[PDB]
Amino acid sequence: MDDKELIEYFKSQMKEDPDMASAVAAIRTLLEFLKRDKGETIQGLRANLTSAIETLCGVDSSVAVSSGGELFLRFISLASLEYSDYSKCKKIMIERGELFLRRISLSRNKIADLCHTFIKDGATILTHAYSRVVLRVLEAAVAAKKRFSVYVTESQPDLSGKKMAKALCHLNVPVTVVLDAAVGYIMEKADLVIVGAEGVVENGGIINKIGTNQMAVCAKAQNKPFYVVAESFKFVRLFPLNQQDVPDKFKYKAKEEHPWVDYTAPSLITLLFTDLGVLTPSAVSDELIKLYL
Amino acid sequence: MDDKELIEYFKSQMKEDPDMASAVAAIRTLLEFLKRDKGETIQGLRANLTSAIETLCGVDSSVAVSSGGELFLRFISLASLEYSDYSKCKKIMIERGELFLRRISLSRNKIADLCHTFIKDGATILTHAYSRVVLRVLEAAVAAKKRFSVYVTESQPDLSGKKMAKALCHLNVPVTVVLDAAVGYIMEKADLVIVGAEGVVENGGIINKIGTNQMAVCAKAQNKPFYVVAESFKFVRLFPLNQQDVPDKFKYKAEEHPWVDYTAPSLITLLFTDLGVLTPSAVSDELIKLYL
Amino acid sequence: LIVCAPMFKLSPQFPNEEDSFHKFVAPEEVLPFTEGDILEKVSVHCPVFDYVPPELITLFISNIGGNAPSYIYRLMSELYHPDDHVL
Repeated sequence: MDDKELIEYFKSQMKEDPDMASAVAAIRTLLEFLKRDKGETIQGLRANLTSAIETLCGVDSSVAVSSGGELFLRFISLASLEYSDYSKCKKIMIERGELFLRRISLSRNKIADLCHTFIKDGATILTHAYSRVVLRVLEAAVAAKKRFSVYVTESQPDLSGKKMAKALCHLNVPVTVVLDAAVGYIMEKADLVIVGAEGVVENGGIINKIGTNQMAVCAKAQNKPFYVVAESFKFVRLFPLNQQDVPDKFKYKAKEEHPWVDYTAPSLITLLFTDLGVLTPSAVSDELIKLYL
Repeated sequence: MDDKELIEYFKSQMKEDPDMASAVAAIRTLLEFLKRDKGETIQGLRANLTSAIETLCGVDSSVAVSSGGELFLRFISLASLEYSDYSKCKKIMIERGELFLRRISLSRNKIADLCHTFIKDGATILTHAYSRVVLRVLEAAVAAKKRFSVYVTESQPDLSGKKMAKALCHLNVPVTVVLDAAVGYIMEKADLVIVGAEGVVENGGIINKIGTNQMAVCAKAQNKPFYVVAESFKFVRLFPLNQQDVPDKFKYKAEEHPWVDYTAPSLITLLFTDLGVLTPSAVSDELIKLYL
Repeated sequence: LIVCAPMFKLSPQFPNEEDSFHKFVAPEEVLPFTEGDILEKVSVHCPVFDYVPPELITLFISNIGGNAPSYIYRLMSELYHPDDHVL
C-alpha cells in the first residue's frame, strides 16, 4: 500500500485511542504494511520497510519513533533465511512481529511494581510535566494504603501540568500547582523527584521536556534523589556532550524558536527504573549494547 | 493633613511620573507632612511622623519604603536641635530634609559611571526582569562605542521582559527573549549576569523578584560572574537564613504565588552601590556605619 | 579509602526498605538505669549500623583482585539468577 494509506492508518490509530504512545502506533502501522506486501526477494522487502520507516518519521518528530522502527527491523529477522519459499519466511516474520507486539505491552505494570516500594509514608513528591507511567506508579502506590502530597509545574507553553493535576484530583490526593520560575523556591520542602523520559542515551543521560536541566541542578545543590522512569524501546544510540550536540531535527518542532527538549547528564541522576530492572547509569552502556542485537 | 490626604498625595505623586520609584514618593510625602504640622512639642512630631510612615507602609508593601522612612527620620535629627524656639528647629530640620532629597537624586549616574567599565567588547549579557538602573548602565556603555548582545526572560506572570526588550529596541542593540524555563539551556552562551535589586540584607544577600535564585545557582554551576546593582536607601536590617524566614508581609502581595525571594551572599561576586564597589563582606559593617 | 571484604558479603538488594535497616538495642548502654525519675520523660536511641553512599569509596579488595565500585553490578549478574532475587 502507498504512503497515503500509511499516514491515514497512523492518524486513525492515534485518534481512536488516546491512551497510547506514538511508538505503538508506528509499530502497528509497520506490521500492517508487512501484512500487505507481494514481493518475492527479501532485500526488496527490506528496502520497502526502510522507505516506510523514513516516511513515517517525517510526520512526527519524536525520539522514540526511530528507535522503535530500528528495533522492530532488526528483531524481526533472527532466523528467516532457511527455506527457499517466500511464504514460510513471511509467515515466520509475521509471527515474530506479533510476539514482539505482545511483549511490548507489559512494561508499565512491571515498572509500577518495581517502583512503588520507594515511596515513604507521609512524603512530598515533586514532578514535571505530564506522563502516564508516573500516573500509573502513583495509582499503584495509593492502592497500597499510603499517604503523600504532590507538587506539579504548569509546564509552559502548553500548560500540560494542569491536565495531570486534574487527573490526580480524581483520586483524592493532595495536589498543588506552582509556577515555572518557583522551582528553586519550592525545592526546600520536597523529598524526592520523579520525572518521565523521552529517550535514553549511551552515556546514561536523558532527553526530556524543556526545563528538566535546571530542576536537576537545583535538586543536586540540596542533595535530593533524582529518579527516572523509562521503557526499553526508548533506547537510542547517541553520545552528546553539551546542549548544542542534540540533533536539530529534535530541538525545533515541525531561543525565540523555543526548543522543546533538553539533555541531562548522567552525573545528576541517582537511579533508573526500566522494564529490564533497576540500573545505575553505569550499566546502561552495557545494556544498550546487549539490547541492539 | 489626614490619612486620606496622605494617600491621595502619595498616589498622585506616583501617577504623575512613571519614571520614579516608590521611595522618592514616600520621602516627598513625608516632607510635605512635615511642612504642614502644627503644635509645640517634639514627641508629638515624632509620633505623627511614625504614624504617617506606618499608614504609608500599609498601602504599599515594598521593602524600600520602610528603609527610606527610617533613614529619613534618623537623618533629619542629626544636629544641635537644642535652642529654645520651635520655629528655628523646624526650619533646621526642613533644610536638612531638603538637602537629603537633593543628595538622593545623584546616585544612578554614579552607579552607571562606576559599572560601565566592566563590560568587554563583543560579549553576551544575560539579565532578568525590568530595572531602570540596568537600562541606564547599558545606555552609558553604548555611549562609549562598544558592542554586545542581550538576552532577557519573559518574567511571568506580568510579562515585564517584553517591556524591557521594547525599551531596548530604541537603542538598536541586538536583543533576544527566551522562555522562563530555558535559563539552564541558554546559560552556556552567556558570559556575565547583571540583575537589579529590591533590598540589601545584613549578611550580604539580596531580595529580588521570584526566579533569581535558580539563575544564580545555574551561573554558579558553570563558573560565571554575578553582578548586582543597588542603592544606598535600600539597605534594611534583616538576617534571613532560609527561604521560610522572609517576612510574610513581603512574600504575598496585597496554589502558592510568592512575589520575592532571597539570594545568599556566597553566590555573588561584586556589588555596585553609590558608596563604591564593595565585596559582600564590606556591607556587614558599611550598614552599621550608615545607620548612625 | 579501601574496603577489605570477601565475596559472600554481596547481596542483591537495593536501599529502599529502611526501617529494619538499622538495628536498635536497649538504651541501657547509653544511660544507666540508676538515673531515677529522669528516666520518665526522656527518649534514648541506640542504633548500631549505618548507611554509606557509593560516592565515598575508591577501591574494593577481594579474593580475586581490585575492582572499581561500578564493576560490582556485573559480578552480581554472574552470581545469582534474577528469578531468585526475592525468596
